[PDB]
Order: sequence, then C-alpha cells, then structure tokens
Amino acid sequence: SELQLVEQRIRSFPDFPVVFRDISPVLKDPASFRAAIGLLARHLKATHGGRIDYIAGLDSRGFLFGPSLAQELGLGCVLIRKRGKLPGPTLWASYSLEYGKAELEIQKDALEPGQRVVVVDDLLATGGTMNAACELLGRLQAEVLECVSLVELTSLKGREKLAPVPFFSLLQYE
Amino acid sequence: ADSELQLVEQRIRSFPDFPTPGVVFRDISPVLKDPASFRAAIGLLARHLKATHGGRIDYIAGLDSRGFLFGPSLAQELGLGCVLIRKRGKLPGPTLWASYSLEYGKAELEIQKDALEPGQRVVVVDDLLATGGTMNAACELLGRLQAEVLECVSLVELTSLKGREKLAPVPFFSLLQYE
Ligand SMILES: O=P(O)(O)OC[C@H]1O[C@H](OP(=O)(O)OP(=O)(O)O)[C@H](O)[C@@H]1O
Ligand SMILES: O=P(O)(O)OC[C@H]1O[C@H](OP(=O)(O)OP(=O)(O)O)[C@H](O)[C@@H]1O
Ligand code: HPA
Ligand code: HPA
Ligand SMILES: [Mg+2]
Ligand SMILES: [Mg+2]
Repeated sequence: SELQLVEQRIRSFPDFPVVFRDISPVLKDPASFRAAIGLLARHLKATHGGRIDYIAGLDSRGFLFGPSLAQELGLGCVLIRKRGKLPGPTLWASYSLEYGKAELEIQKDALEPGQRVVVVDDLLATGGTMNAACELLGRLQAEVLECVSLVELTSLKGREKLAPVPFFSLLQYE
Repeated sequence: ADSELQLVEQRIRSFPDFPTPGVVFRDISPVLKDPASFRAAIGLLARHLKATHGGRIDYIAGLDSRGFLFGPSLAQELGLGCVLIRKRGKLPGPTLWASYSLEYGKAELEIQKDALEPGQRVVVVDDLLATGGTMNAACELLGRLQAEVLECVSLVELTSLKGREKLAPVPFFSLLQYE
C-alpha cells in the first residue's frame, strides 16, 4: 500500500539529539516520496476543495515537502524561515520545540489579509514550531485552514496545542 | 529567450546590504510563490540533466536549507531519490563533516555515512552559487563516500564571485546569471 511505502522508510535513532524519527529514507526512495506527497495532496483536495491559496513550508525539513505538495496542488509555496534568514521587512515569533528553543520569521508581504494557507512540516512533536508558524500567519491576518506533517508523535500532544486548527499526519508514533 | 527561463527570471528579487553591507541578496521567494515559475525552474533543470546524463544518475543531493526547496522536486521529476547534506549537528547517526566559507559567513556541512554507496552517481543542487564554498564542501563530502559527482546545478549564479571556477573540474550549470 501507499501508506506502507512511507511507513517502511522511517528509521529511528534512539537518544538523538528522544527517539529521533529520521525521514531521510522517505526522500531517498522515489516511490516512498511520491506516495507521501500524493497522500497529503489527496487529503487536502478532499478536505478543502479549492479553498487553499498557498502552502507554507517550515524551515528546514518542511522545505523538503512544502514545494512538492504545493506543486502537486497547483499552488505556490510561501516560506516561514528561522529568524535572520529572510530579507526585507519581517515579523518573527519565538518558541520551544521538543529538544530546544528557536524563532521563526516571515516576510511581511508573504500574504495578504484573508488569504488561505495550509502549513506543512515533516514532523509534529510538541507542536511548538507549528504553533509559532500559525501565530506568524495570524499577524498577517491569513486564515490557517489546516496543518499537516508526515509524522506525528502522539505522546507529546502537539495536536492539542494546535486545536482547534485541524491537523493531519500520515504516520503516528507514541 | 526561452519563455520558460523568463518565468523564472521575472520572479527573482534583490535586496541591497542583506545580511551584511556589500551583499546584494537574491531572493528566490517569489519563484516558490508562483507555481508556474517554480514549475518552469524544475523542468528546465530536469531537461538539462536528462540531456547531459541520459538518465545515468542515481541520486540528487539537496543542500540545506534553500537547496531543500528544489532537490526533492527535481529528484521526483527525474524518478530519483534525494539525499540530504545538512548543516552540522542536524543529522542522526554516523556522519562526516567539513568546514567552509560562503559569501557572507562560514559554517559546517555534514552527510550521513550511509547516504551513498561507493560509485553511486550524484548531482548536487542548490538554490544559488556565489563563492562556491557551500557546493565545494558538498562535493568534498560526497567524495569521502566515494560517490561520483557528475554535476552541480543551481537556479542562480553570481558570476563575479567565480564560484564555477572553485568547482572545476566538476561541471556546473545555472539557469540564471548575474554579476
Ligand atoms: O513539534 P515541535 O516540538 O516544534 O518539533 C517539530 C520541529 O522540530 C524539527 O525542526 P528543527 O528545529 O530541528 O530544525 P530542522 O527543520 O532544520 O531540522 C522538525 O523539523 C519540526 O520543524
Ligand atoms: O556559493 P556560496 O558563497 O557558498 O553561497 C551560496 C550558499 O549560501 C546560501 O546558504 P545559507 O548558508 O545562507 O543558508 P540557507 O540555505 O539556509 O539560506 C545559499 O542558499 C547557498 O547554499
Ligand atoms: O523526535 C523527533 N524526531 C525527529 N524530528 C523531530 N523534530 C522535533 N522532534 C523530533
Ligand atoms: O547574494 C546572495 N543572495 C542570496 N543567497 C546567497 N547565498 C550566498 N550569497 C547570496
Ligand atoms: Mg523543522
Ligand atoms: Mg543555502
């Protein structure tokens, strides 16, 4: 099955850097990658029809899926970057993730008020990163339709921190 | 010009003195935001690589982080897997790393020791070539794994910084060139 093609390509590294779920094998197997993008695209098409304006990809591992998913849906991809990386006027927000702290940034002209966005990242843990991205999109007055990822770590309850924003993952681990 | 190249060129913006005085920053963000532009970029790079290597590529290597924006899409377009070369400290398991200089700083790149087997054929992709330091480091790590680096490609090339000369004799190709 398609989902199995993705599932078979997650490898785990205990005690890095925590059981680190490595998405690398998904990228390295063209069949696995196409299955992951296809499943995500199919989901978003079915759930939001044609109400999506842009995909937003989260620096850095989110960059691996964002543009491909956007392309599969005939949509542009906007970039939400680690602070200090984007040129021109920006907004930023600080946050905590599973194994540290960071800050995200977005260009002020990335989106206009009301525009509809789906945020994509590789993996959802505590939900801190995804929430910060939602906060930034919020300051631009964009509407966040949904957040999605390849992997979700259910024990960390990231889904709860995003509620009531819908969240969808292809794979779940405790 | 090729109408396809024009869809990419018209979506590059410039910012003076970011992130430090003297740098003219080429912002690729509009290319990603315009699906037609992004689509053209990937197609142009794929077409070049098919014509130049006749399908004899095993993997595309994408360079953290703006290289990640093009690597997987290009790989997919070619029916290929994409391997990651990351900023040091980000990849799990046994790794190799190398220090380098880029146009406006210095850093360290890293690759997993099992990313590639000896003799496997790779093309490296990044968003922009400036001094060539980043791509050179990637090539150095790929060489440690005994990978054959066939070519390096980017969307943008800043010709005054002579990055291409630093990569020689590894072939290089860019869609767009600016001084
Ligand atoms: O749900 P959370 O607890 O926020 O964790 C999830 C985030 O952590 C990782 O990013 P990281 O900051 O390691 O940077 P990277 O994307 O460059 O690996 C991962 O790629 C997610 O973005
Ligand atoms: O030819 P060079 O002089 O090495 O410069 C080009 C490199 O520098 C930039 O990366 P940066 O280190 O800014 O990180 P990013 O990819 O995360 O933006 C750019 O994305 C290239 O990777
Ligand atoms: O446990 C994890 N595994 C992989 N990536 C991550 N990003 C945040 N937490 C994790
Ligand atoms: O001048 C630049 N612009 C954009 N990205 C870059 N990465 C290195 N130099 C540059
Ligand atoms: Mg991340
Ligand atoms: Mg870079």
